[PDB]
Amino acid sequence: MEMTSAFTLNVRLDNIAVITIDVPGEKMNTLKAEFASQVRAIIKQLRENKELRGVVFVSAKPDNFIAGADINMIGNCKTAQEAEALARQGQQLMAEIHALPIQVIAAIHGACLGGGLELALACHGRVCTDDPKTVLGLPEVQLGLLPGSGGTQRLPRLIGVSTALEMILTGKQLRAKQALKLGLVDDVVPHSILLEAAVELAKKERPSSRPLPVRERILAGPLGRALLFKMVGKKTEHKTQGNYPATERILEVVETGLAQGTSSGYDAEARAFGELAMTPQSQALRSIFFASTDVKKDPGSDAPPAPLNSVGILGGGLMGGGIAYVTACKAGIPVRIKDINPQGINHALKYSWDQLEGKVRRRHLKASERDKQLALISGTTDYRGFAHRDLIIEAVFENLELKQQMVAEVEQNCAAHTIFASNTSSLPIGDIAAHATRPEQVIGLHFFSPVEKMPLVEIIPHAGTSAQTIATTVKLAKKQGKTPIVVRDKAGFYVNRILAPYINEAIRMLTQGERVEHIDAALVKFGFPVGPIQLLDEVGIDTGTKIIPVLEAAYGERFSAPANVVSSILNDDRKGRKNGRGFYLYGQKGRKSKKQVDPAIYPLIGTQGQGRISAPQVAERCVMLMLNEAVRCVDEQVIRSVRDGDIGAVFGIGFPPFLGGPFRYIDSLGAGEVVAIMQRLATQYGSRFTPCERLVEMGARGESFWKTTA
Amino acid sequence: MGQVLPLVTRQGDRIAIVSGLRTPFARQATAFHGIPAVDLGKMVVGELLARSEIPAEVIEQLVFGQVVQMPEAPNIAREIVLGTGMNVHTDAYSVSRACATSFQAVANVAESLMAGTIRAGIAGGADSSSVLPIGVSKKLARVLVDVNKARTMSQRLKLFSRLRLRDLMPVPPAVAEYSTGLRMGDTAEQMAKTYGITREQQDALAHRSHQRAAQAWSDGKLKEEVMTAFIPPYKQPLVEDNNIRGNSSLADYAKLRPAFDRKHGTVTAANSTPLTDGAAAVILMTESRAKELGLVPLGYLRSYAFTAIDVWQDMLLGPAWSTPLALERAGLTMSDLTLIDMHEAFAAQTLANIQLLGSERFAREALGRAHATGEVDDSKFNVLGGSIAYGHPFAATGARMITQTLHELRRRGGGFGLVTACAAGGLGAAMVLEAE
Amino acid sequence: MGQVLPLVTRQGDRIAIVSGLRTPFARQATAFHGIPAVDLGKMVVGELLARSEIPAEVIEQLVFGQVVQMPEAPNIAREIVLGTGMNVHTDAYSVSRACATSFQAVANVAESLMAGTIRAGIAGGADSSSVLPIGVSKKLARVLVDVNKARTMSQRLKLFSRLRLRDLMPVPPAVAEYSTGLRMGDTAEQMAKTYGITREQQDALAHRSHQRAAQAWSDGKLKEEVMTAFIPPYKQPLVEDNNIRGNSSLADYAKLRPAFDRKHGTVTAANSTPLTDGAAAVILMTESRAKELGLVPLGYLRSYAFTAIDVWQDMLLGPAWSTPLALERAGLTMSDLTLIDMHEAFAAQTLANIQLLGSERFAREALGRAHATGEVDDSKFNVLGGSIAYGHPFAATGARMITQTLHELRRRGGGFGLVTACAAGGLGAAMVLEAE
Repeated sequence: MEMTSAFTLNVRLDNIAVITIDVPGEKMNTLKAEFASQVRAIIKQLRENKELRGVVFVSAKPDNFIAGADINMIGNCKTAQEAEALARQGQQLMAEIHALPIQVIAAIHGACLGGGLELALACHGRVCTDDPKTVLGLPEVQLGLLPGSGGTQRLPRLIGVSTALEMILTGKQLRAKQALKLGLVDDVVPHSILLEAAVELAKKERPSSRPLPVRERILAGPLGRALLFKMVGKKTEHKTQGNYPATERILEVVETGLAQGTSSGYDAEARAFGELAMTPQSQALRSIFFASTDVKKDPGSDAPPAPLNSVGILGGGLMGGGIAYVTACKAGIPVRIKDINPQGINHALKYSWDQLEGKVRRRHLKASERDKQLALISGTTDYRGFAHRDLIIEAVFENLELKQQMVAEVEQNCAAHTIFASNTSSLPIGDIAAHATRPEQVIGLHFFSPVEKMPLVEIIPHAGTSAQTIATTVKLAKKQGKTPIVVRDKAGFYVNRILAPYINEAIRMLTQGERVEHIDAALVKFGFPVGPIQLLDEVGIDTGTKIIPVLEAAYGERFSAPANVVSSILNDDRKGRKNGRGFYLYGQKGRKSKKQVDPAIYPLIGTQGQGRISAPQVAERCVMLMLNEAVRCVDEQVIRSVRDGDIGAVFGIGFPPFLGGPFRYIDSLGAGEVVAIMQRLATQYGSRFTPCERLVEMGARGESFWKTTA
Repeated sequence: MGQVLPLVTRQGDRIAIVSGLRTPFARQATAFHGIPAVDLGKMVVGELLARSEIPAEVIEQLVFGQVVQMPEAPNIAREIVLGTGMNVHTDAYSVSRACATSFQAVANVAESLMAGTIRAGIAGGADSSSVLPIGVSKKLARVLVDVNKARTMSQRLKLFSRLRLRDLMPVPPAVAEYSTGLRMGDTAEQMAKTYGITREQQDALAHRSHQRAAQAWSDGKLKEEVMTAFIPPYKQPLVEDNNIRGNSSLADYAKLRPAFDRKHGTVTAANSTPLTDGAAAVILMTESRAKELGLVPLGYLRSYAFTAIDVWQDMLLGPAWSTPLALERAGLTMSDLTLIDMHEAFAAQTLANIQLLGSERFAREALGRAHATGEVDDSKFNVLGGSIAYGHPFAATGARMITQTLHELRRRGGGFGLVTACAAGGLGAAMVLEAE
Repeated sequence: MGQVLPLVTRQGDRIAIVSGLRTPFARQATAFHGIPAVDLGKMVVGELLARSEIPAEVIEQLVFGQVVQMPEAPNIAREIVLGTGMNVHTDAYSVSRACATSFQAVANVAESLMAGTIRAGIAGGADSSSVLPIGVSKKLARVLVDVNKARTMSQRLKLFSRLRLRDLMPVPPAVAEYSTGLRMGDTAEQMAKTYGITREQQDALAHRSHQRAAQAWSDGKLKEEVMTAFIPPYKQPLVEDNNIRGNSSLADYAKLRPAFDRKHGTVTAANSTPLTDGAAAVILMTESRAKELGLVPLGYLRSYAFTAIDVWQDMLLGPAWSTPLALERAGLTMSDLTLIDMHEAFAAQTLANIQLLGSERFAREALGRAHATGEVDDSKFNVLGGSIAYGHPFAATGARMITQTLHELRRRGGGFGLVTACAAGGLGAAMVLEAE
């Protein structure tokens, strides 16, 4: 009722108090400034009565117990004062709670992340349900933050120094079964008797009289903690490349809490919020977090969708099996596979087997449910049984007439309800439809390198496409754990279009006598995962290059790579990991260590000159072509929204998340200031670095693409 | 109606039959090696449901059965629902009847479907001849019971002092009867001997069974009843049965040693069907349910009959005994009966059935009937060959014949089919089919 | 329309129950020690034919379902005839459906003589907990599977290299579900915790059931349907069940530690069925032929129902689900139900059933019925005790209650008897009995 907030106190006949957390607004249970003050009033009322013996916390919400702190609440912070003051008030909040002498019990069910475990660690005892949705973790590092208070000093003292550090850093998910084994939760109980099982635990005489010992007490003390921190600090800085904050901070704030007491960790983590809460990386990760959540909530289309329960795929091999596995194993929707060659179905079904049952070797699951997952994947050589298929996936060669022939026959050999989906490489969707008796439900997806690693797909409709088809196709990605972006139907699309100059410029700068090892390391230190050549070969040289002439014939010659040297790689059996020989040594005979590239590509390359260009210059030139294509592509509105343009690039190619995104980078670097530094490159190298028309427009007058609030 | 009985339900609906499916048959070692019988029934039911417009929630009861059984999970029907995608509210139930388990399953489905408790069912069976469960010696069956009930360690050592001799070697399987001990081929020889069948009088039925089936595969007429098997190893699929050898000449396999007698064994391995692995599944429902959901039934069902005889001699005369009972219960005759289907598990014996079904003496004294049932025309007898070709899965040859019969009479555009099979223990089956 | 199923044959003759008999029950490791369940069925059916003075050759089908089967004897029904004086031409087969094998045996035999394919049936069951078909570990079984197919003597030594001292111990028997692993005591406890069952009223049911059964035996009312078992040693006959503790107190019941949930469990050995061995046999005749041969039908058969439920939670609500279906098929109501009987597997699950049968909420949403089933009057509720008394021999539980119910309604007016029983795997059984 806007005054009850969520914390409501209730005392049963026995000397215990049951606490419910029912947020009057959104379903998820968040934390605001008003909860911190009202719970102190509640606990003050709880302190005056001496008759009680224990307290139990109940979710009182089928969705979650407590989700965590509200991200917008951190966003309102302006200077280090608010971050520390919020940290300062957080420390006393649990310290007042922890100062209670009677037993404090928490019943965990639903979700418990970030500030959720703050209450759990502030309670002497905790019980959690065996329902598979409950989980404990600290997803603060991915937001450019760290746990609010106590997490870096009391949890290592409670769960172990080695155990606590990785969860804060890796931000992994801890399940109910392994929670009891590690020792964070005293007992796991069914949800039906969650509250009743917490009743007897509060009655226990001992709040803490015999703490559990540490089997890893070997390094406890100062003998190995510094050695551990030195190694993991070296381990962290190498994996994080040094471009991410709040990485060495965790080690320091954990060190100060463990070494000279808990109160020292209080100030350091409060001090950490003074800088880490207000950080360009922190705002970058908080901005992409809001952007990523927005697209998931965004349904892509407006018309209500259409039923989709039976899935057909026309093509097996390897790529065709990728969609079927995601459609069946993850989404729990039966899939039928049709091919003209049983070996195509054989490879796809076998490939599904090979990728699966690996967790079986890791004992993450049992074979009882594995058979059901295989039961949802079906292969056939005929069109029979496809009459009940709601959606069909085209996963075969991109010959237009072959696509036109199959789309006409599948229209002939299926019901009108089934809609058409096409995984075209470069052919237009409307051109693919052409002679289609039912064009209004023809849509085009665009998958990539194996989709169990690629986290998003494309929604590519043509001129005639009912909004129901977009609604079905966009919502298709959501249950698949993919990010759906509605893009304009243009040659080269959006992600494929912008990567063409990126691989073009890399090949152009490769041939002028530059060593690949140093330039590749420079580009990946910038924040880009995977280097240019290694990314280029494993995805398919022929597949990736197949769009470049389509890019060339559509927009211009800026996409063309130096001729007679890139094409020489194609007709030389040196076709990447798929062909068994390319660039890097792929045998991995150096004890599976970092192998150097094949010492035979350089003679085939012109490689005339020296390094010439500086390491920071090659990295930025790579992102300029990405941005130069990005500013040009969305200039004609190839992307529905700027956020979809951001999430299309920062989450599909590998733009540095600590930088936020493509136009996050533009706004960060003085907006039109970057417009100056590209023109000199244009004079230095060629016309490929000419500024975009509207980029000049924003650059000349002074503009930011995101008004928003500033 | 003193003998004829209609097969209509309480509501006025005849017992309809919908299209059926059959797993391809393969030898015990060329294919299907090492696979349990659990997946074979699971494999067919998964795709048969995902082949027509019917969902999995409509069926209320499943009746399967396997002649070769595994001690683990004795009720094979339950794990079929559990294993595949099926309603968890279905009435799982399994039967057991050698060489006619599917036949008994069909009858059990038919009898229960009429009472109104169940209106639609699926019938079939699974058989596997490569994972034969080998049992321990019976002496090493009480000792294991005795040692488990033993309390102290000293008692355990004394019990195994009795363990010696040839108890360590296992017990390989055999086909001799529990109370008769006949190998079902030794007694098949004396039916050939007593009724006077020569190796040249036979070995042409086997040839004409190898034929009309190799022609059937080449013509692709029985392409709808055979699935394309997928192997979890996924090396290569099998579409055509490997057992059939419809290329050898009749005078090529006539120079073979006898299998059982080896002295007067007028039957051999070539003219006798070999063991295979396979399964089948058919969709059964009443007429009222079938039409109200819009699916054409693969014909209908007229009547059924089973007759048993003492298992000591000529015990495969079940078709001789059961068949006339089916005709009188359906009120039919051999004259107005288009196409028949005999089990023909061996060369002769089945030929003796035509000899006996054409014999008035057998019907007058062994049956008490005024007249014999009559002779059968060769063309109306196993049009698509017989069991001497595809193979003889004991629990799967039941549903195999109905699917081909209803489909063949569908090509014939009417008529009344008839299927019979002989079984161990002097057991027999007889049904009268109607493809509308 | 009126979903009423009056059980009358094609001729209009209703199904009768001419007589019934039960073998007395005894605890494990007692007089009933070392006896295969096959022998119990043979012994009980031998005397019943003599008692009923009916000829053996008249009956045309036998069905016997057993829990804890012996893999050496797959089809018990055939060996019963092979062991007893039953006619060889008997057309018998065996079933297996949880603890309701007898109810399933009653169901299919009754519908069997419904269709006219046979003319007479006898139903029963037998199980024994004294002997266990204990098997070896599966991998150890697999080790012996591979050595049998080995051809080289030197290959045998290398193939037995995969061995361990952990493999040699046998697999002790258990009751946990295949796909769930929850014991029935775990099930019985979860209704007690969720719905709310106090031990005082739960043990009160056990005391009342014990006293009502003990009073019944002293009066000798259940003496005509309980024979006197003979043991091959012939040391002493057993005429009365030793399971019933007729001299007990509620204070004695309260000092039992919980077995399954030793923390909050509200069920003990006092209010739970123990392990007993026994058998029963009942003859099912249609009314047309019962009058023909001059026998009085010991009641009749009106309607039956089976309803399935989930296997993860609330597995013992079969009586809650199956009972309303039977009344509608019988066209009856709890109000006009002279005697009501249900399976008292546990006191906690029993009190929940009457609570749920008295729960309108459960009927309106879980069952979808307009109203609740009705009230269970304690006077007519398990007059001669219940399952917490004689025992739970698995197969014989279904047949035991019918004889006493028909005998008890014989001791009273006509009425309408009712029997319900829960089962594992979310299975339930219910039917309405006439008894004139």
